[PDB]
Amino acid sequence: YVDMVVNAATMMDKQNDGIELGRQKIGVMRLNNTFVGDRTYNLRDQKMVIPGIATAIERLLQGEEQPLGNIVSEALKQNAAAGNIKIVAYPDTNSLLVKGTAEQVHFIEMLVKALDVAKRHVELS
Amino acid sequence: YVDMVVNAATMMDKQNDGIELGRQKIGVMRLNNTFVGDRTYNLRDQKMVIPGIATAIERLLQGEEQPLGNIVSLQEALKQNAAAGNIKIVAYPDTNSLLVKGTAEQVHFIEMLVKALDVAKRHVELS
Amino acid sequence: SGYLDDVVDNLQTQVTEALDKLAAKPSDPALLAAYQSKLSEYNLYRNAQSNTVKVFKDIDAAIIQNFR
Amino acid sequence: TPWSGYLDDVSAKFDTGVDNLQTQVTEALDKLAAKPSDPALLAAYQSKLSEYNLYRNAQSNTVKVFKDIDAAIIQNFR
Amino acid sequence: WSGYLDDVSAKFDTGVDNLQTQVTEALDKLAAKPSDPALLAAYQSKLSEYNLYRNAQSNTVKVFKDIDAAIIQNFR
Amino acid sequence: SGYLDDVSAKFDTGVDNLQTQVTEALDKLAAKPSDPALLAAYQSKLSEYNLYRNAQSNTVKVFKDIDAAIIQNFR
Amino acid sequence: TPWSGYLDDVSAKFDTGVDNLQTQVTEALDKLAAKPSDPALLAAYQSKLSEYNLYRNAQSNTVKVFKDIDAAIIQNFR
Amino acid sequence: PWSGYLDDVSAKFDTGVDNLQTQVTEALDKLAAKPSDPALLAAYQSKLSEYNLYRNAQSNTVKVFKDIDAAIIQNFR
Amino acid sequence: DNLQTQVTEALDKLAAKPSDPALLAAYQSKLSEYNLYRNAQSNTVKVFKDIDAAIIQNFR
Amino acid sequence: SGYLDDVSAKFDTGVDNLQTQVTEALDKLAAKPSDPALLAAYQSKLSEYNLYRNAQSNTVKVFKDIDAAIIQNFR
Amino acid sequence: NLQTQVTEALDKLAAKPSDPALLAAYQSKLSEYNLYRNAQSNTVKVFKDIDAAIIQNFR
Amino acid sequence: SGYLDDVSAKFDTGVDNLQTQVTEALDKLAAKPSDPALLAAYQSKLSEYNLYRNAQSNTVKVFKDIDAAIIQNFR
Amino acid sequence: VIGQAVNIRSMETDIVSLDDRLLQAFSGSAIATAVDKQTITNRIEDPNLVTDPKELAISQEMISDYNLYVSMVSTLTRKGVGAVETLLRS
Amino acid sequence: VIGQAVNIRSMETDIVSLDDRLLQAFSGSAIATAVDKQTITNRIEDPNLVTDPKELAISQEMISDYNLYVSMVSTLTRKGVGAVETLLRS
Amino acid sequence: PENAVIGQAVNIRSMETDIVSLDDRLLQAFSGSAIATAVDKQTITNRIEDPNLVTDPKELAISQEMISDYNLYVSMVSTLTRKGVGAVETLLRS
Amino acid sequence: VIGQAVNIRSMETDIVSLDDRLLQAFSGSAIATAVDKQTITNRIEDPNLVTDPKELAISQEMISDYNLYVSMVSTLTRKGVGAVETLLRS
Repeated sequence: YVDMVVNAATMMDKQNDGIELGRQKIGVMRLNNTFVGDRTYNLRDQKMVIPGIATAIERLLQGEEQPLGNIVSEALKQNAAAGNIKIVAYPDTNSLLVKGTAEQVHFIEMLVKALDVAKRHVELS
Repeated sequence: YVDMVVNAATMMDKQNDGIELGRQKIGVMRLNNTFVGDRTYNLRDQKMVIPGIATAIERLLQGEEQPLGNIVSLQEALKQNAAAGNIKIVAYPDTNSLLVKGTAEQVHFIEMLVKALDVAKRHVELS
Repeated sequence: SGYLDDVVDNLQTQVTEALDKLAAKPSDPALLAAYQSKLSEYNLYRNAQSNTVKVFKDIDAAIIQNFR
Repeated sequence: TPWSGYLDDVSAKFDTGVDNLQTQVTEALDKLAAKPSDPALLAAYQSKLSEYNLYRNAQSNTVKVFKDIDAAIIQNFR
Repeated sequence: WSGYLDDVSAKFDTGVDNLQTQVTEALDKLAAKPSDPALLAAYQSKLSEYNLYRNAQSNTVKVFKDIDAAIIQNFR
Repeated sequence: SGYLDDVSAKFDTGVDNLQTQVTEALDKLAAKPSDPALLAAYQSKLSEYNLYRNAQSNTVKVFKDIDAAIIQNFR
Repeated sequence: TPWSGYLDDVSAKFDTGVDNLQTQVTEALDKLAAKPSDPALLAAYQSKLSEYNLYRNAQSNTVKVFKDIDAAIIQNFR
Repeated sequence: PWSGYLDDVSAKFDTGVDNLQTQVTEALDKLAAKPSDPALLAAYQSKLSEYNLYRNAQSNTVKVFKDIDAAIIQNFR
Repeated sequence: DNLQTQVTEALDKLAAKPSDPALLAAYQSKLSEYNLYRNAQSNTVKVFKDIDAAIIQNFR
Repeated sequence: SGYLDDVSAKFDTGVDNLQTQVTEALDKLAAKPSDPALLAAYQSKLSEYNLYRNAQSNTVKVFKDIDAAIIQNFR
Repeated sequence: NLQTQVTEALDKLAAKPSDPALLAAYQSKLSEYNLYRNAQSNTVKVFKDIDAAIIQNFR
Repeated sequence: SGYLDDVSAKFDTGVDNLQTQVTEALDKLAAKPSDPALLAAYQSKLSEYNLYRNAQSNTVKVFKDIDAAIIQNFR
Repeated sequence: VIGQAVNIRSMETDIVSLDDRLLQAFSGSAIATAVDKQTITNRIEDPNLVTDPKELAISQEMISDYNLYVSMVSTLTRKGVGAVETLLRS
Repeated sequence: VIGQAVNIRSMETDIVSLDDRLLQAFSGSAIATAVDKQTITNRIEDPNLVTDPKELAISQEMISDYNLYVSMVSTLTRKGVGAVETLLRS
Repeated sequence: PENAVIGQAVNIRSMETDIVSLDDRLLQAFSGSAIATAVDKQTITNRIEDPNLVTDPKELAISQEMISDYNLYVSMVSTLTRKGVGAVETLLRS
Repeated sequence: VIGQAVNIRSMETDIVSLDDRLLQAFSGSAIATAVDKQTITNRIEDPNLVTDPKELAISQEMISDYNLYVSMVSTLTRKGVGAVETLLRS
C-alpha cells in the first residue's frame, strides 16, 4: 500500500510540471481629460516637446524586477514582474492599451486616474 | 500479463509522441467604422502619423510568452498553452478587413478586442 | 522512465534535452551558451564516477590477493 | 518548411523593415533613365540610392558580428 | 536542477540586468530607419557591450572546467 | 551504426534542408556574381553552414573522449 | 534603472557634454528651409552642421578604441 | 589528373561567367586603338568592373571552404 | 578561506559591469592565483598519500 | 595578496595618475569637441593608456605560465 | 643572478611603458628567465625519478 | 647575458648611428615644421627605424620557440 | 539556513539504513540476475553497444564484479582442500 | 539497409565445442578489422573524399569507431586471460 | 558549528576498563569497523551523484581526501588481520 | 629578520646500551619527519610563496627530498626484518 501510494503520487506530480497556469490580460482605458500622444509646440524661436503618460510610465517601469503595490499620491502566479507590463498609446480613440496581470492593470488604472486632471485657464493682459 | 502490459503501454506511448495535434485557424474580419491602414496627415506645417490597429496590436504583443485571457475594457491544457507571440495580423485594404492567424481561442479574443476598438466618431463644427 | 516495479531529473536527461533543442538552431548564442556548461558538467560527472568505481574494485582485488 | 537559422532572421529583419525600398530604387532608376535631365528626378534618385547603400552596409556588418560571436563560443566546447 | 558552472553563468545573466532584451529592442528600432545617426550611435554601444558580455562569460566557464578536470584526474 | 553516429545524425535531422540550399544559392550567385540581392543571401547561408559543421565536429570529439576514458577504466 | 555598461557611459559623456547641439541643428535647418537664399541663415547653418559632424565622429572612434582594449584583456583569461 | 572539390567550386564560377574572360580582352583590344571614343570607354568600365568582382568573390569563397575543412581534419586526433 | 572569498567578491563586482577595464584587470589576477593554488594543493595531497600506500604495500 | 598582484600593482604605481588623467582629459574634451589643442592632448593620453593596459596583461600571463609549468613537476 | 636583473628591468620599464628601448630590453630578459626556470625544473625532476626508480628496483 | 641578448645586440651594432640620427632629425624638424628638405629627410629615417625594430623583435621571438621546443624534450 | 536539522543526543545512524547487507561479501542474487540478462539475450535488441556512455557505465560494474566473484571461489577451494590435507597428514 | 542477413535457431538443437567457438570468433573479427582499415585508407587517398566537408564528417566517425572497437577487444581479452592464469597457476 | 568550541570537563574513560571478555573485545571491533566502512562508502557515493558537489573545486578537494582516507583505512585493517592469522599458523605448524 | 629565535644548547644524554641507541635513532627520525611535513604544508598556503617562481623552485626540492628519505627508511627497515625472519625460519 505504502509503495503504491508513494509511486502514484510522485508520478502524478511529475505529469503536471509542464502545465502553465499564469496568464496575460488586456485593459483598454480611455483618457477623459488629455491627449494620449506626446505633444510638440512650434514657436517663432523655439521648439518644445512634452512626453505623454505612456512614455513617462514606460520610462519609469523599464527593467523592473519586483512586483508593484500600494500606489500612493499557487500564489506564484501573483508575483509577476513589473517589467512585463506593456503600454501602447492609441490616438485614434485617445485611449491606452495595457498588457499584463490583473493587479498590474488595476494599479496602472489607478495611476492613470491620478494623473489625467483637467487644466485651469489663465488669461494674461 | 504484467510484462506484456508494461511493454505494450510503453511502446505505444513512444509511437504517439511524434503526432502534432495543434491546429492554426484563420479568421477574416471586416471593419465597419474605420480605415484599416495607417494614416499620415501632411499638415501645412506638421507631419503627423496615426498607426492602425494591426500595427498597434503587433507592437503590444511583441515577444510575449504567456497565453492571453480575460480581456476587458489531458491534452486540452497542452493545446490551450499556446504563446501569444504567434498571433499574426495582416491588414487587407482592398476589402477593409483584417486577416488573423492563431488558435481558435486567440482568434476569439482578438475579435472581441477589434469590436471594442472600431467605435464610430462624432463630428464637430468650428465657427 | 515511465516504469516502476514494486517489491528529480539527472544530468543524463538534461544533456540530451539541451542537445535536442540546440540542434534545431545551431547559430543562436543563448542556446550555445546554455549548452557549453551542460556538456562540461556531464563530462566531469561521467569521469568522476568511473574513477571511483575503479578505486573500489582495486581495493577488493588487493584484499583477495593478500589472503592468497 | 524552409529551415532558417538565427542569422537568417537577423538578415530578414532588415528586409521587412524597409518595406519597399527594394523596388522604389528600380522604379526611380527607370524614371530617370527615361529623362536624365530633369532636376526633380535627379534629386529623387540621389536620395533613394543613398538610402539603399546605407541599408545594405548596416546589414552585412551586423551579420558578420554575430557570426564572430558564435564562432568564439563554439571554440570552447573542446 | 543544476551544477556550479550554471551558478557561474547565471551570475552574468543576472548581473547585466536587461541587456539581453535591450539589444533586440535597439535592433527593432534601427531596422525601421537605418539612416538615423542617433539610432546608429545607440546600437553601436549596445552591440559592443553584448559582444564583451558573451566573451567574458564563456572564457570564465572554460577556466573553471580546467580546474575541476585536473582535481578529478588525481582521484586515482 | 553506433551512438556517435546517433549524435552526428541528431544534427543532420535538425538542419532539414541547409545542405541543399547552400549549393542552390551558390549556383544562382555563380550565374550573376554582381547582384547584391544574391550576394546578401549567400553570405547568410554560408555562415550558417560554417557554424553547423564546426559545432557538430567538436561535439563528436567530446563524446569520443568520454568513451575512450571509460574503456580504459575497465582494466 | 535601465542597466548601462561602461561603453554607454563613455558615449553618454559626449551627449551631455554638447548640451543642446542636437536641437540647435534642427532649428537652424528649419529656418534655412524656410528661406534658403538668406546669407545670415546660411552662415549660421554651416557652423552647426560642422560641429555636429565632428561630435559624432569623435564619439564613435572613442567607443571603438575602448572595445579593443577590453577584448585584448579578455583574450588572456584562458 | 584529379579534380578535388575546391576545383569544382572554382569551376562553378568559371562556367558561370561563360564569356566574360574573353569579352574583357576584346573590349580592351577595341579601346587601345582609339582611347577617346566615349562608347568604348563606357563599355570597358562595365566589363572591367564585372571581371574584378568575379575574381574577388571566387577567391574569398574558396578560402572559406579551406577553413572549414582544416577545422574538421584537426579533430581526427 | 580568504583566497576563496576574494575570488567570489571579485566575480560579483565584475559581473556588475563586465566592460570596466579596471575590474577586468583585477579579476584576471585573482582568478590566475586561485588557479595555481588549487593545483598545488591537490598535487601535494596526492604525493603524501601515495607514500603511505607504498609503505603498506612494502610489508603487505 | 599574492605575487601576481604585486607585479600588476607595480604598473599602477609606475604610472601615478594615468587612470584619472584619461577621465579628466575626456571630460575636458567632451565640453568642446572641436578645439584642436584638446583633441591633440587627448590622442596621446588615450594611446598611453592603451599600451599600459596591454603590457600589464601580457606580463601577468607569462608569469602564470612559468608557475603552472613548475607546479606540473611536483608529481 | 638573473632574478635581480629581471626584477630591475621590470622596475625601469614600469616607469615609462611607452619607450621602445626599454621594451626591447625587457622582452629579451623575460625570455631568457623563462627558459632558465623551465630547464632547471625539468632537470631536477629527471634526477629524482632516477633516484626513486633504484629504490623501487630493490624493494 | 645569454644568447638572445647577443642576437639583439647584433642589430644594435649593425645600425651604427640610427637612434641618434632619428633623435636629431626630429628636433630639426620640430624647429621648422614646414621645410620640405627636413620633411623629406625625416620620412626615410623614421621608416628605417620602424623596420629595424620589427625585424629585431620577430627574430628574438623565433629563437625563443626553438629553445622552448628543445627544453620540452628533456622529459 | 533553509531546512536545517541536527540530532543532538545520540549517534543514530541515518545516512544508511542498517541492514543485512552488512553481513554478506557478495550479493550473489544480484550477480545471478545481471549475468542472466547479459546471456539470455541472443538476437534480440541489438549487439555492439560499445558506444553509448550511459549503458557503457553499467557494464563496468558487472564486468568487474563477476571477475572478482570468480577469483574468490578459486581461493576458497584451495583453502578447503589444503585444510583436509593438513589434517590427514597430521 | 543493404545486404542484411541474420542466422536463426543458432543454438536450438546443435552446440559448438569451445574449441570451435573461439576459432569462429577470431576469424569473424580479424576479417572485419582488415576490411575497415582498407576502407579508411581508401577514403583518405581519393582526392574527392578528403576535400569535401560532407565526406570528412563521415570519415571522422569511422576512425572513432575503429579505435574504440580495437581497444575494447584488447582489454576484454587481456582480462579474460588473467583469470585462467589465476586458476592454473600454483 | 564554527562559532563555538566544546570540550569535555575531564576525559574519564569507562571503556579503558578491560572488564569485558577477550571475545566481546573482538565483537566490538568487528561491528564498529563494519558500520564505519558502510557509512563512508555511502557518503562518498552521494558526494558524486549530487551535481552541486561534483562540480565545485571546494567540494572536489574534500572528496579527494575522503577517498584516500578510505583506501588507507581498509588496506591497514586487511594487513594487520593477515599478520595476525599468520602468526597463529606459524606457531601451530612448528 | 623579525621575531626569530634559535636554540643554542641541546639537552644531552648518556648512551650505554643497544636499547637506548635504538630509541634514540627512532626519536631522531620521527621529529625531523613531522617538522618537514608541517613546513611543506605551510609553504603551500602562504600566498606569497605559492605564486612566486623562486619559492616554488624550492618547494619542489623539499617535496622530493621528503619522498626519497621516507622511502629509504622504509626499505632498509623491511630488509632488516626480512633477514631476521629468514634466519629463524632456517
